[PDB]
Amino acid sequence: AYEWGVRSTRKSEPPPLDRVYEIPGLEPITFAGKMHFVPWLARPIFPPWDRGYKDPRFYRSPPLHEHPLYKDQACYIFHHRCRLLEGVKQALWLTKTKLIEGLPEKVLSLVDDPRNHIENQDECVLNVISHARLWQTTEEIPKRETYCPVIVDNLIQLCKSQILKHPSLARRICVQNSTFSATWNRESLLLQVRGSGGARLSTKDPLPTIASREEIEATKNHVLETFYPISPIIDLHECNIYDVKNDTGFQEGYPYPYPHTLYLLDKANLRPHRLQPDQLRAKMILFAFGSALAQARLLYGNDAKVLEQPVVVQSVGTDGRVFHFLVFQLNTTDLDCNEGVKNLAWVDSDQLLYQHFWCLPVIKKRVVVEPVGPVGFKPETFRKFLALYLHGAA
Amino acid sequence: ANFVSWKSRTKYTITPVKMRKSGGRDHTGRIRVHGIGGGHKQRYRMIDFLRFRPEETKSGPFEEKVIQVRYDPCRSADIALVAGGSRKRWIIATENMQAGDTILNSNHIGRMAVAAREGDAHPLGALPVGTLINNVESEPGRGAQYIRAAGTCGVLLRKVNGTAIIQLPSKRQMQVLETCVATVGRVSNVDHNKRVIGKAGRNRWLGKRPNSGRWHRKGGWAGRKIRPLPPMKSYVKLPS
Amino acid sequence: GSLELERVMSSLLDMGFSNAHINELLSVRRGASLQQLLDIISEFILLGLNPEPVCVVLKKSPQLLKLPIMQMRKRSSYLQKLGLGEGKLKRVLYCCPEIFTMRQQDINDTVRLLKEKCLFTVQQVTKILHSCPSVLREDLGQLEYKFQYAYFRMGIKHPDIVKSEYLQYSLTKIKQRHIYLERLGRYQTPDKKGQTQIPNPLLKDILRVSEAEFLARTACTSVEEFQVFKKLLAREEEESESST
RNA sequence: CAUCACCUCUAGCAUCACCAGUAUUAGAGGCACCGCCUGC
Ligand SMILES: [Mg+2]
Ligand SMILES: [Mg+2]
Ligand SMILES: [Mg+2]
Repeated sequence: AYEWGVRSTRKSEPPPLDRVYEIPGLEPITFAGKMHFVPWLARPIFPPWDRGYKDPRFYRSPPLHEHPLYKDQACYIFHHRCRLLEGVKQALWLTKTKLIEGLPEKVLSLVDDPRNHIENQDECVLNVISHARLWQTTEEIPKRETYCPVIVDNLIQLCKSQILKHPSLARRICVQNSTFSATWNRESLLLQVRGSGGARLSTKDPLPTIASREEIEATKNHVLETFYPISPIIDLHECNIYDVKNDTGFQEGYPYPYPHTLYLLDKANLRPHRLQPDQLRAKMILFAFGSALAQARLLYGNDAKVLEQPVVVQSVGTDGRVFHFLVFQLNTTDLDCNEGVKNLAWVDSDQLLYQHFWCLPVIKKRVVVEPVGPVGFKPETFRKFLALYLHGAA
Repeated sequence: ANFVSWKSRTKYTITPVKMRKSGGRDHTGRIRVHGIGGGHKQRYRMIDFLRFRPEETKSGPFEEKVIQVRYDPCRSADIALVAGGSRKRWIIATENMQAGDTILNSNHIGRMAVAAREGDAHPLGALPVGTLINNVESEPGRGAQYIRAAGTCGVLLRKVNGTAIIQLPSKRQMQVLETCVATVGRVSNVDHNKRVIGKAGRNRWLGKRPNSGRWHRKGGWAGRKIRPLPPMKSYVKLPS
Repeated sequence: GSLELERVMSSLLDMGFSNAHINELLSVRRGASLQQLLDIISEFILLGLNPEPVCVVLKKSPQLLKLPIMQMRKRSSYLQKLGLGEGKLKRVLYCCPEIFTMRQQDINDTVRLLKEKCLFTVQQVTKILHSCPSVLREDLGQLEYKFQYAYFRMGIKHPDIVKSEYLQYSLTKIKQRHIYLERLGRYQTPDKKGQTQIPNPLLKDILRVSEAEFLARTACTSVEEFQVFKKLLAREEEESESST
């Protein structure tokens, strides 16, 4: 085959040893005693050298097989930088869940009455969008790495002003720089999810179950779709140096142990660096599954069976303009087999908060065609965001 | 000159690798090929011309699903991103290839011929005679080097005693072993030669510089002078 | 034994050989090894030669079968390299059966002389070899003199030489017919610009036409007069070689 | 002068230019788009 790397760019072969070394019983005369190179003397053979002390600035790790946490069986790690090839379809198979389009009726019924709506809700969301993309910084057109997080923090802050109507919103906080770990098997495949980044909405009370007992038991007839020839572990970090360990991210005694909602941000200026809408929802499902799986293992031990009290974890993923909503319910912890009880996941895809934003007026032939401000604002999108935040408190 | 080739990467990846232009200059720094310089910057996308490359943990025939067929600046033809198992790699796309199609890569030579599908990779010993082929290799394990350009296609003229005659696009016959892996069908961008540059500016966009302005009286026949023999030297030119 | 006999007949069946030819191919060989016989047969098939011409050429000369396997495979690679293949090689074989036996450098000098000394195009070289296979047998010096005679003294350009089959004809008859026409005044040597006072007779009229008919068409001279010229020209040519 | 367009010539192939390319390609040249007419 065609080898990669031309021989000129590779390290050159060391010069052939002087023929004085090939004669037995003959000590070569080298320049090792002069401590510098000369052409008319033999090249000495230096023995390998060790520093003799530990220096952090010049440390060299031992070979990979010498690492203590080295296992022959590979463990596939999914993190924030993993981009699944099949998107949701690949994420559904790893987590052993059934996809349900649309948010649950109970969640959406919370904001169905006008009593739970925010006063001047339409105006408040427009000012949040306008501030994020126009008024935020001195520069005329802020980059996406700037307004993507701000536009979400303000919406959470806007939804956090409803404590007057609902006193139950005082039992939740927003944790930043939170991580979690979750390990399980899928047909003799050791998988691990290490979520990080974004906002983790924590609550003192677990989210109530969404699906009834009969609805959960109806998942046994459902069969996971396959995507041959593409392997389920494609685009995953296959690492042989790992540590099987479950971690909820917090030590025992944390006042807010139960995760409520995970907020994921694709704050990348470059389009290639931003996850696709199909891939972003795949990241949400695995992180929602990973956060819920850690709670199940922490509370119900490290066994594998159908949970008596299924755990519900929500997730909202946004690109700053397009919003994705997910409600994941963990119904089982025995994922090795493809049969039996399967988890449920309610997903809303491609929810536009606004079609486009003009940071400058569009003047054509001295006529202002498009004024500054959002275009195609949909207030219905924010209602879904508000319903998820009001879940467990109404 | 302190010239170091950009072709230093040793691990295959689908990530576009930034490459630096040469301008027709060799490692010494002097011009060795004229008319090369400038143009739009390009990133090289490594192409796996060995279609039958089973994974480390796998062997034998395997299948790949096409993800996307896109434009490649380096080559005339288009390329396709395929995924087989747990890996993704670039291959040369055929004329009829779309996102979602499934291609087959095998090294099996059956007793009888098999239905040849465009884009699939089968050995020359299992392909019907006359079928258009592309991306052929001289010997097994060598990799595709011939019939790479856009729209090019070879002809399986005959197969005798474990060897096959391949008609190259230049209408020249080539004899290679029947175990060489080839791709069925033509290459993408069939109408590539039907393009019109339009203006002299677009040739400078492709990294091609204008030809020398010197009037070269030399040529294939004009520059080379047949030496007249002494008997024929008298009749070379006659006044009129 | 049985398998060797089975594969010989089976292979010929695969290549479309007639039943009569298969039996003849066994009769053609004289002590040749069975697999070596197959290799010689298969090598000709590799070059695109049809089974019917394959039997004919092997029938005339059995020396092709008794050849090293390496030499013919090396030669067949060289034959296809220069543009000889199916159809074209058929003409060369019966006209020049000595092509396989002759040394490689003998062919190399012949083609290189045409390409470099004679400045013939590679496309034109293949046509000459396909049409005129006597070039290989011809000596390099005599061939080079024949080409430059038409180019300079006659004024014929490269494309016309290839198409008119000029190189196949004997040099002596070219001298006799051309010089007689030149002395008759019917043929005018092109000047530096290439113009001619009178349109020169076409090369097909000069050489392809028979001697008796050639005189009537263009020379307009009796048979007896031309005979005296040939003896006169031969004496001049004989003195020319001695003088030089 | 260069210039798209056209035309001629050369080349069946890899680990420093051409090229990490493969005759719908590359190089060496002529002419100066296109359209009409013409050689063969
Ligand atoms: Mg030019
Ligand atoms: Mg010029
Ligand atoms: Mg000019």
